[PDB]
Amino acid sequence: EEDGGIIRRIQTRGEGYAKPNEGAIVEVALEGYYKDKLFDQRELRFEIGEGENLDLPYGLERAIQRMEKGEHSIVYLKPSYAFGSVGKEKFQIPPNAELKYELHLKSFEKAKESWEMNSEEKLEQSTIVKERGTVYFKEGKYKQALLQYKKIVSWLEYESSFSNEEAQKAQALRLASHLNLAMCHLKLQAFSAAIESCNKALELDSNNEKGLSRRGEAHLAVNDFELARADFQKVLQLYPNNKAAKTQLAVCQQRIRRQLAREKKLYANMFERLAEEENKAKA
Amino acid sequence: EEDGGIIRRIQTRGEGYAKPNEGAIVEVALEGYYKDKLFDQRELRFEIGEGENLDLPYGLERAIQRMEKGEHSIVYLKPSYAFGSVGKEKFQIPPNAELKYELHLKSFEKAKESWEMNSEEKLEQSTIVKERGTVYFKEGKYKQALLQYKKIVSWLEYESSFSNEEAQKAQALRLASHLNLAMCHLKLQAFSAAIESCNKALELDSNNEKGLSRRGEAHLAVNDFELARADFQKVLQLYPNNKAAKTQLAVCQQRIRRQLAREKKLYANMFERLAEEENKAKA
Amino acid sequence: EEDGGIIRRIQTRGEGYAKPNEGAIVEVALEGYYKDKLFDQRELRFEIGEGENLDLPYGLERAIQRMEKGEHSIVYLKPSYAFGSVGKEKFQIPPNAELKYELHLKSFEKAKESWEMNSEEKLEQSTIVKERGTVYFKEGKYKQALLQYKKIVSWLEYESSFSNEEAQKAQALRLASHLNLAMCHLKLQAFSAAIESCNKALELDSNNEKGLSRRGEAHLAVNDFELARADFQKVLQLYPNNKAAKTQLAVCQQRIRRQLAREKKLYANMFERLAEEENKAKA
Amino acid sequence: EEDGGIIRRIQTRGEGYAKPNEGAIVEVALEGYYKDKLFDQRELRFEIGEGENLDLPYGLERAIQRMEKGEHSIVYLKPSYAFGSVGKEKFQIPPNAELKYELHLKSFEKAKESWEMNSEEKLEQSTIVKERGTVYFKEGKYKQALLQYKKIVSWLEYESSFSNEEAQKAQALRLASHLNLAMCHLKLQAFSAAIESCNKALELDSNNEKGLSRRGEAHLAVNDFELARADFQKVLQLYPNNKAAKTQLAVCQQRIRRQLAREKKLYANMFERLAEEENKAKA
Amino acid sequence: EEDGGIIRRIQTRGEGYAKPNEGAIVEVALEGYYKDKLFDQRELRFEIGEGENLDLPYGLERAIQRMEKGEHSIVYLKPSYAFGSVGKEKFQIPPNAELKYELHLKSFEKAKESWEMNSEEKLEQSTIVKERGTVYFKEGKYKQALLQYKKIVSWLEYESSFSNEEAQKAQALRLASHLNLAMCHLKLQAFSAAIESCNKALELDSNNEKGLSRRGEAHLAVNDFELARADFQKVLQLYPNNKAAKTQLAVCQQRIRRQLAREKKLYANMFERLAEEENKAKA
Amino acid sequence: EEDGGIIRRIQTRGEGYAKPNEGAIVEVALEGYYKDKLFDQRELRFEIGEGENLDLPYGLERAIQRMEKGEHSIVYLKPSYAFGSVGKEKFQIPPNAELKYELHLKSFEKAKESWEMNSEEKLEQSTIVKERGTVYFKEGKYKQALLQYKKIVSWLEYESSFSNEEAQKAQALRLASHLNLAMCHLKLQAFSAAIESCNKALELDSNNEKGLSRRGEAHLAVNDFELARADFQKVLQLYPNNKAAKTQLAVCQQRIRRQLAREKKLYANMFERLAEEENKAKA
Repeated sequence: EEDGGIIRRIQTRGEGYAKPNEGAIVEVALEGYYKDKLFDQRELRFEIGEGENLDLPYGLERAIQRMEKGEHSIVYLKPSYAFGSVGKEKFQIPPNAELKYELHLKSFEKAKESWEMNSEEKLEQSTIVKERGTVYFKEGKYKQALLQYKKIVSWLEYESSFSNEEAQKAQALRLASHLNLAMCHLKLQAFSAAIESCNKALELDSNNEKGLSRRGEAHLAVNDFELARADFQKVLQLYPNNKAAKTQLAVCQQRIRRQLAREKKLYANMFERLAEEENKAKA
Repeated sequence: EEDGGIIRRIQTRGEGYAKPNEGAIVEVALEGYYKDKLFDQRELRFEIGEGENLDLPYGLERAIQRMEKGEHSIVYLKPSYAFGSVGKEKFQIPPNAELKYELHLKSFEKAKESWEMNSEEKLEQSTIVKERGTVYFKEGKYKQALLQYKKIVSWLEYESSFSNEEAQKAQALRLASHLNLAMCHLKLQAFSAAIESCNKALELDSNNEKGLSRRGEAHLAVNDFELARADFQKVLQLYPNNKAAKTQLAVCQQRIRRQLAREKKLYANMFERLAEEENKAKA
Repeated sequence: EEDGGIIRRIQTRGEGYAKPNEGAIVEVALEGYYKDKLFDQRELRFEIGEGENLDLPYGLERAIQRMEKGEHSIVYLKPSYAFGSVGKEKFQIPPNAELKYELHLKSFEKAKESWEMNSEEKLEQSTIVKERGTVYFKEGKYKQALLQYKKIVSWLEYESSFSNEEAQKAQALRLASHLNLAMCHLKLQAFSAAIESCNKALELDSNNEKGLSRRGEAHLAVNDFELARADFQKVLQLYPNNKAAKTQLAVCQQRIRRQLAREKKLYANMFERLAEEENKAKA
Repeated sequence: EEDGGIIRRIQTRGEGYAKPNEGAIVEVALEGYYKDKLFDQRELRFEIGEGENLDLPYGLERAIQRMEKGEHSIVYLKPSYAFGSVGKEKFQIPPNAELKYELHLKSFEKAKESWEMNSEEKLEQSTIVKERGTVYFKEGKYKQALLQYKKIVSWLEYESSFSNEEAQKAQALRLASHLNLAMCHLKLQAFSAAIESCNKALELDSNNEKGLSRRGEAHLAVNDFELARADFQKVLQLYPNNKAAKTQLAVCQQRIRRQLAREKKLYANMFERLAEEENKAKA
Repeated sequence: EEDGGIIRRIQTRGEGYAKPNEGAIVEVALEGYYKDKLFDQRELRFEIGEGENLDLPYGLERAIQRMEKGEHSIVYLKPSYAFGSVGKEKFQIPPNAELKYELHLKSFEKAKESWEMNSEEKLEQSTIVKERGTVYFKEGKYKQALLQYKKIVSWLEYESSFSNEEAQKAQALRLASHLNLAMCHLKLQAFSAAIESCNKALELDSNNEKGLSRRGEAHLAVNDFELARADFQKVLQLYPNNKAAKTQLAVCQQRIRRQLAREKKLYANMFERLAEEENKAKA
Repeated sequence: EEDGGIIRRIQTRGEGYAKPNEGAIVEVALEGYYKDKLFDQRELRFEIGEGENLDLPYGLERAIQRMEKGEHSIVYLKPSYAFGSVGKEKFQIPPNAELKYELHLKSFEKAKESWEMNSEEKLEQSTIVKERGTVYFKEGKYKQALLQYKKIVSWLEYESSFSNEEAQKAQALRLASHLNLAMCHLKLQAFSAAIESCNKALELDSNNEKGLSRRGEAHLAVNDFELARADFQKVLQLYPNNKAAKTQLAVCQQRIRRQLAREKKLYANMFERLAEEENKAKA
């Protein structure tokens, strides 16, 4: 299967049937060695699936998904399932490195899986995760915030057995999830992605001040002024007392103003230089 | 190209050094020859870009884009520039064939490049091609309808010199262009395209009655019932007396029901097969 | 490996224990069958390796090579060795088809191979082959001519044990062979290959009137006015009395002259357009 | 999903919950039209998954899997889900052709699916299918025989809850399935594949006369004499009174005998020709 | 290559025009320099092909294959010929680096090419390298064990001039070669390789006690319990008092049990979630 | 699109409304940061496009180009524009890394571009650049020399409005430029590129002593004895007093002489072996 990439020797079995699943919050006590020299060691409460943002190899989170409460194990990770080709510089680990870890799974809470969730449970796990996400947002842990928000959109997609009331709630969570994902992507300077989320949001509320402004901000951030000017221009029509727009629109006009002056002289010079070659062409 | 694919032999020089551009309305008289046998003789008038829908190899189109008014001429085409991998059965023409055309460029008329038009011209012209859309669609020439609408969306893409009132109209055009493409893709049974197109429309009007309907139609067509349901539901909780929504909603509501029975029964059985092993697995 | 692609049922015994090789000249009588239907009956003698230009499926030549003199055989070709992808129209053989040929290997003369020939022999054979090359060239069998000229370049490549007058004799040959190859490409309108074969001629004699001209016709053929003018300017300085040169040199001078008038006007216009937008941008 | 490739209009609904699944034996009454001209029409009892060997497009078998007893429907198949790029020559259908069919599902029997099969049911459905397969074999319908035998191997792979008695039965079915698959592949002149099946068989009974001989036959069929001589040579040791082996071994010796005589003269001539270049190399 | 990757500068000419071939035992004294700093100094003796296991770039190996006895010399290596994409951390060497080696080819000894040996030599030598296998394995140098055994399987692959008695021994060698590779792959945790290797062995001895055991081990390692079970079962129903089989069989028997509980419970739940929808799906 | 790859925080304003272009000569003071750590502090003036040869990350040059004179800025580069894949060892910048540069654009002179220069100018600039080329060549900055010579070939390519003495002047330039480019490749041991640059010289003067020699050194460099002998034979017939020629011509004569003695013996042996097997094959 993974052909011995994640090799694990169990030191002290863990009484319990339970094992963590993706999304499970876990309490671990880990020790990381690169050629028996320690390079990682700490007790952390993290969510399976976010380890990459806490400098955990993913073979390690994979290995945690096969442990039991209180268990003590040693995990052997080939370079592929470790920090592979990049290594981790803050841990002096270089490209293509095998790793050994001594983790000890203290406790955990499996995460409810999409299908286990009845209709109103989804409107609930979703609101929970939105908050979890905003929290991450405010701490500046933007990448970790994306994992929470994305969850919402997914969960509330196919599920349609909605009471028309529940429907609206689900629709608002989706609009909220998207506008929030755009904020993240903007903070990560992932503009092309900020526009996608904006568009998705807008497909929900085509007049959304937030979606419009952010999309407009993302275009501008990428120097796509014409499209940028289009969104702030719309934000104004819809929402005149809008500080950012009025200002951002200005920026767009100035740059677009310059842009034309450049281009114009360009054609002028190309024109003239062209006429030149032409006359000489009169042998 | 740039390797003897379409070679043209002038039988009578032109007069205007003016050459048709993509999307231009040319008027031509032609003759097609496969292994020197006549297979197509016609005097027609078409827009450069729809030749493939009028049984014209795009080689012939590429060539035509190089002639000048009143220019009689002859074109030689190599497989990948004529028909190629498939040939033309209505013309009895084997794959990879090579052809000779005796085309005469009677008259024509280039087509505003886009930067060639100001705000006004752009809205003027988009309204006009919007119209052409109408007919190609009325007559069942859907692919041809697509080239027209796509034109609209293209022309009003970066241009934002608009003036709020104008911008309001360009908005409506883009919206009407996206809703029609959805119609053509649907009649063409390009259900994903219909969906993308509906999405671009809804992003311009999250409440559109057609946008949601045609997207619901698209989902129902390709069997994604849980989704087609969501669109119809939202359609009726916005437009109560909406004829089609109510009916098809039933369809979705019905199909999903059956599906549930199948799945539950299925799960019921998988369970018992498993219990069966559970049992014999003792001894 | 062929994996049963070519299957041969020997009907009558051959003799000699010898077999045709790549390039052998064979005399064979054959008949092609598709679903027990006769679709090709002939008696011809050709060179192993030119069969394609004769409507003889790739596989069949690979079979004749495994046949003895006086042998009568039935060969079965899996589609991929028949006419494979897209068959053969003149025989009405459709795409992905199996064929049955009945052929009789009458006579043949195996062919000397690069390693068997000493230095005198390569120069001897290189001239024979060149003869064949030219015959075919006059019968219009261009691809078959290419088949021959190409042999010269190869056979004379790595060979270096020459003795001056031989080094010369050979250079004369490579040169003659690159130039003819150029004539062939120009006739089959394979312009890039023609340009290429010309450069390999000029590497051996950079003032070669024919080499410069032909690369001039090809550059000029694919509308590379600039580059062609250069060759035709050079051909004339070295050979002032070259008519085609003066002519062709005139055509470029003209097409280049019109091309520019066309471009100058383009910029004149984008300029004006850019200016009028500069005023719409003072509102 | 398949994006409208298989479009079906139901003419007369079919009372019944049931629908066919792959492997289901069906009774159909079909009519095939290429541009409203009939090209296929017949009533057949066939097994879903074998249609390709009865000239049925696979979009058609796909469409049958969504019908109900007695139902009458029309099925629209785009060229992709029809006879695509090859077309069907016996039906005059050319590459890239859409198709319309008027089939009528008279009756069917869903096929038990692997997981429904308890342990001894698998030893049963397997023996049934082996016979079904041999039958096909004898009629010369080799490709259709492969589908049945392959079923066995698959079914009896992971299932291991075998009573040690059942085990042997399952192992014999597997050995039987493999040696049978080799016969097919040999008859289809799919030698590379005949060896795979042989090897698999041999991994079950390393002394198998049948597996050895066929593998030996497949090597020989591909001119891999050394390996061929190895297997008949083994068959003899194991089973001396073996007609084929003794004879086939002979063939191998003769060809291998010739092969060496050829090669040897080759090196002799290469040697001598080499010495030649050498002496001359004494300037 | 064939583009300045490994350039060698002779510091002292050789004496024998004899050059080491792959698999040859060379004896060398070398010095490695990265940006002119010494990082590796050693006088060792190794077999051309295992250099990568002795921290030698294969550039250096390729180069060494070109020298002659007693030849002092210097080699320049370009990234993709030195270490390259990963570098050498034990030598502190960044990716893409370039190196300079001052190697001296003291002595060596080519290695029988294969066609260079008759039946006897082949069995003599294979027994010998079989032995070398033994040691590299005893010392934990598994990769190095692999090159040895692979050699055996290679040498006795097409050679069948054997004489039944000999052929019996070559059989045993191939069998022992495949069972050892299974051992090395397993200690290397290349479980698929271990399985292929076991399969090649069983095809030579369908009853092998190790073959089945090591394959069972391989399956159990990568968690395919239903299969590891089958091998152990068959192992004990052939070798009753087989220590390991009995135990691990238990393991498989246990793990599969748990798995069943999980699946059944899982199915149990999926069922009820479905019934839940079934219900609310009414109103 | 870059999508936020290059992010610049302008600290102090510039002036002039002008910006450096590809090939501009700039004066800038910079400092490179990685995790707030200083890893590069300098004050240099270089040509936009040679930055790589100076340890200036690709992205940074693309930034300087967006800077004004006298401007002070902070630029943020996403890993893919930093040193990206595999970083930079001398700065200890590890694979996949983000960098922060603080640079001050002091002065610069934009660069004339192919279209701005009339015929006299290209010949003027082609000489300036060639000068730069040669300086760098003497300082050993080979890659930087390549950067320059290459400009000549390009700039002089499509230009054809020359007036004989100009056509000549230019040919002298292209020739000088192909030959120097050859010297550079030989120094960077990029032999295939050297051979290539030589052919482009000989196309313009097929008796060029330097061109023939250098292609001789390269052919000889990669062990193409045959081909190199040819060039060294020719260089000598045209220039009897060429020492390196006579020398090199001797080396090939020798390496070729030994190569053959080596090959002859090979065949002698395979011959004997093939004979001894012919006797084992009489049993």
